[PDB]
Amino acid sequence: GRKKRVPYTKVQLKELEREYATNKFITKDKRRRISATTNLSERQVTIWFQNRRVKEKKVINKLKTTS
DNA sequence: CAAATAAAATC
DNA sequence: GATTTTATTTG
Repeated sequence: GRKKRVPYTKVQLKELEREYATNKFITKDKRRRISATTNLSERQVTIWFQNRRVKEKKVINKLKTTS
């Protein structure tokens, strides 16, 4: 546990981290691959990529134990 | 495309 | 209420 709000599909996040770790961002042909697998509309696939950038920032902020 | 705060949702 | 995780957002 140890979490607040719930996320979407673990498969989506997993593949998101996968492609993200490959470089940072990918082409439309690659995003479409993820979209077809997550049943997304392509557009939101690119949004989640940007969201991943703030995700890591949140982790670094938590790794402080100042509260 | 990128950094992200709002914002909802769980606690 | 606090944290966390996405959508709306402008550069």
